[PDB]
Amino acid sequence: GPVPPSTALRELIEELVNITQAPLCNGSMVWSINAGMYCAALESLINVSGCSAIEKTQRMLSGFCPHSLHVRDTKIEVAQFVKDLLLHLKKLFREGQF
Amino acid sequence: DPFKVLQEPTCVSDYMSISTCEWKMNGPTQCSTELRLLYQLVFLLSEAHTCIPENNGGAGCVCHLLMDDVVSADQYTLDLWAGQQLLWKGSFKPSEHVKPRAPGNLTVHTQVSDTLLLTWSNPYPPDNYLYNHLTYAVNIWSENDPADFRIYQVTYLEPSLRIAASTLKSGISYRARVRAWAQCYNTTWSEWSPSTKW
Amino acid sequence: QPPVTNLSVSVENLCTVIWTWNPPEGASSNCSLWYFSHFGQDKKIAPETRRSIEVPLNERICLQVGSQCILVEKCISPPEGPESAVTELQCIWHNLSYMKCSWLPGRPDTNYTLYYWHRSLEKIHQCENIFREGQYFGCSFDLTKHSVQIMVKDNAGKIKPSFNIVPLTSRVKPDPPHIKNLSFHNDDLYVQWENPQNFISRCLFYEVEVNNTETHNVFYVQEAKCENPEFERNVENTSCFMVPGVLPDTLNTVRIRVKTNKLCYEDDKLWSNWSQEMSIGKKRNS
Ligand SMILES: *[C@H]1O[C@H](CO)[C@@H](O[C@@H]2O[C@H](CO)[C@@H](O)[C@H](O)[C@H]2NC(C)=O)[C@H](O)[C@H]1NC(C)=O
Ligand SMILES: *[C@H]1O[C@H](CO)[C@@H](O)[C@H](O)[C@H]1NC(C)=O
Repeated sequence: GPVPPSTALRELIEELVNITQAPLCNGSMVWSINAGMYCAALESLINVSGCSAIEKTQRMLSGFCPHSLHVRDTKIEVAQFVKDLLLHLKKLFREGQF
Repeated sequence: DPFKVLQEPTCVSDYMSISTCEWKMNGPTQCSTELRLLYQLVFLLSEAHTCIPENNGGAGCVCHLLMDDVVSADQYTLDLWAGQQLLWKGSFKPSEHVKPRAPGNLTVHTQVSDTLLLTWSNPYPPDNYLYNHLTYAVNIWSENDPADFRIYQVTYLEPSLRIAASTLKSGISYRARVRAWAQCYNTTWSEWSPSTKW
Repeated sequence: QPPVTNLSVSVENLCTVIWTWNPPEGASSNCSLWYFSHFGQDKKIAPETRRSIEVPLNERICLQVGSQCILVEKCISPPEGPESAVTELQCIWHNLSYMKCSWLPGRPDTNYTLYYWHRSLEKIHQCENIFREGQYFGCSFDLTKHSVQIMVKDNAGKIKPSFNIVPLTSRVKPDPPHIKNLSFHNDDLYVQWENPQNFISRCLFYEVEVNNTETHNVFYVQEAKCENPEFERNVENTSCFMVPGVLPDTLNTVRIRVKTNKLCYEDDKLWSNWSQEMSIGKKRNS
């Protein structure tokens, strides 16, 4: 759109930092991506059940992906999923990418 | 009655709770009776909502689409209901048309060194994204001579401004209002706060 | 689904605790071999017959392991002496050049050694640049642009070793910035400074102070995007702030400060040192 690109990801970051601060989401396990997409991170989250604490983030992630994963290997906790994603987006933010 | 939309519905978002959509029909109307505004978050797992529009000029109307919160990606299906008949199907991205809430609780206080201190309140809670990204504009002008004006630019975090009274007439009375915008979203300015005089 | 055979705990590097085991031996079935492991909390399901965790050893730690598609528990303990251990062990990555760690004693006359390791080091290294500031013992090693492991013990056993994992996205204290010039334009003061070497404005958060007898003013700026190419020079390694409502008739004195925000790294509230001061305006020679 007509808004600066940095601001999108900027918001995503601040939310995760904010969310990582009830810890988190009854611990429901999700498949990791241990790059690739924002979609991979999306389709592993929208599997969570009644954890509305992570709702906004899901919507945020769905904006990085245009309109059932690909290599189901491990399955960590949500908090550990988020904590791990957070510092990766930080890297891209320092790198000034997308 | 050829019911028609003479002006395509425009919309802006406070990026908090309320959005504002305005449109103009091709003739006088009672929207509280005739028009309905159905909007749905295209985060599909999500329910459509009805909006009861209010008259906005006897031939124009406005509705307020209530919301829990909003994020950049968020997008909405908009449909304008009469009756059953058409028309408007529309998409809306609150992120694209941010219209920040107006700042408030503006006062003036007398400090040492014959300096003046103006203060106001950030219209958002610390949790809200805009909270840290609001740069203000203070507008001080004389009523006597509206030509004798002054405009300041506030880019810091503390919603405050201190100036030297030596910049006033020492004589006349002044009115002053502030407004805000987020440079991070390239938004239109807010509404001017309730002007003060001292 | 029987339990896993012979769970083993091994410490790699400084504090990389590594649990290992063999499959359930035996069934065969068709339900594929799959493993789940707790903490004391920290849950994980995987096929691998091992789990590697990075954690301090200032306490005991137990992994329990099941099998599905009954839990076995093996644990590691630290070596102790416990009240004989360093208090308030802390590190800071200075300007992304060198790491500076300090500690206090535990509540004889004893010598401390600090060791450190991280991702790209063929050996655990021992720090040699020790220092003393009042009641404090400390070290400084070079570290130039993941996590770093730090432990400190005694030269002659005796004391319970003390561990510390430094994330490397926190504990970053940038060097102080440098004011490049002060200017006026119809009573708007413009301040233009230079951020420290290895930082881009985008990652920083600013504090400007201004002094006007006395009036200690201080601002907090989220972003200092710089766009007046008339009342500045432009080094584009440069950031700029405008202090409105100041008159040229008085002498204002300016300093700048900086710290990494919540993006890029953490907001550990680690302000750099103050910049050297720079003044503008009409003086008064009392
Ligand atoms: C800030 O963002 C605004 C809005 O995106 C930019 O204004 C747009 O300018 C382009 C041409 O540069 C026009 O085609 C668009 O119509 C404008 N956007 C809309 C939809 O209103 C503006 O250029 C940016 N301002 C700065 C200083 O970059
Ligand atoms: C002052 O006005 C603001 C903005 O309308 C409002 O949020 C706030 O509740 C008011 N603060 C006080 C103490 O009333």
